[PDB]
Amino acid sequence: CKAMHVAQPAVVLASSRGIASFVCEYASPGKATEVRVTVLRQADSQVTEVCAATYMMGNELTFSICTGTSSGNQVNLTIQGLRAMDTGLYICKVELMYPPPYYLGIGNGTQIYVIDP
Amino acid sequence: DIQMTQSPSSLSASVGDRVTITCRASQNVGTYVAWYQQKPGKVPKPLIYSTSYRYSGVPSRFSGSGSGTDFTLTISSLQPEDVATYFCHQYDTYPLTFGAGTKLELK
Amino acid sequence: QVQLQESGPGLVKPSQTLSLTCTVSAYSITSGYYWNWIRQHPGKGLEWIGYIGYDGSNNYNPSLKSRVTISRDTSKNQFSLKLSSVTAADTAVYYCARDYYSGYFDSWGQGTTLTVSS
Repeated sequence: CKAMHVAQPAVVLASSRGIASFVCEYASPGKATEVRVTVLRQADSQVTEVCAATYMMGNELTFSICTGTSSGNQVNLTIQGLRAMDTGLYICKVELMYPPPYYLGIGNGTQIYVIDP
Repeated sequence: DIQMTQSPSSLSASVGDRVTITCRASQNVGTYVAWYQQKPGKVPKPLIYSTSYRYSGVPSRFSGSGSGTDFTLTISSLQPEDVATYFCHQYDTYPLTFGAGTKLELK
Repeated sequence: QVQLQESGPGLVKPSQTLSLTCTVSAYSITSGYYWNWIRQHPGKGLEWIGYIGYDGSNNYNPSLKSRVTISRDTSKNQFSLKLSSVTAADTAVYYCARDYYSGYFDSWGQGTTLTVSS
């Protein structure tokens, strides 16, 4: 419905293990009660949900692949278990539910490159 | 409450300068700070929200900076239309508090 | 687009009850946002009086909790301020502004000017 802006880095490298952590900051209209954050994979011109979490108070964000906690405007995200096939464009989608109204923010994408040893 | 101390109280500047207005929060508020432009005898107009994002329609010369307790509003290239009074504002903890205001003089 | 227009008496004698109405158009109070009242003293900063939400919920500044009542008329799309036992310290320019829950003031009314004089 109503929209807000989501910023995230364009390119992120993995570690040898498969650690790809980035920051997803959203231009919040204000301080919200329920915020649902979602990570989306555009690897093959197709969308696949990866993370999915929601918190109904201040900074109590607790997510499987995704380890990460939220700090106000910025959610600190980490993705484990990345193979070279996991390479793709990851979109951080932020939904703030309550209080009304509904604000939706779609990030341009974080291209994560993963190789394997 | 939470005190937002705004400096300078009033300044003088010529067109083309780069002016910085500071607003020091007595307690940490994170990124929940906004900047408003009140023109002489006019309505306040929101410029900067989430401490770094321009309101829809704000010219690019306006930029918001700051982290934690210190916040700055920056005009890259000053213009005649920008002569107004600028206020900072928290939205992390009720009650909501503003700054004392900073007034722009054409030198 | 969302428009807010203040309305009220020019002057208020001391110890009266202050009444202003903020007529909102192009958006409905009950849908979702928090609707605030703001005054600005001559020569000082901006003071936040309080809000009323879509939910009917109220919150006022602890400075002005006892002297302030903010009420709304759902049919007319208005939300009003009631400030009682006024003093000369209440001479100010009164604004009504839209808001998200603890957020930036998305829209402002033109603001109305009120003078506490005898």
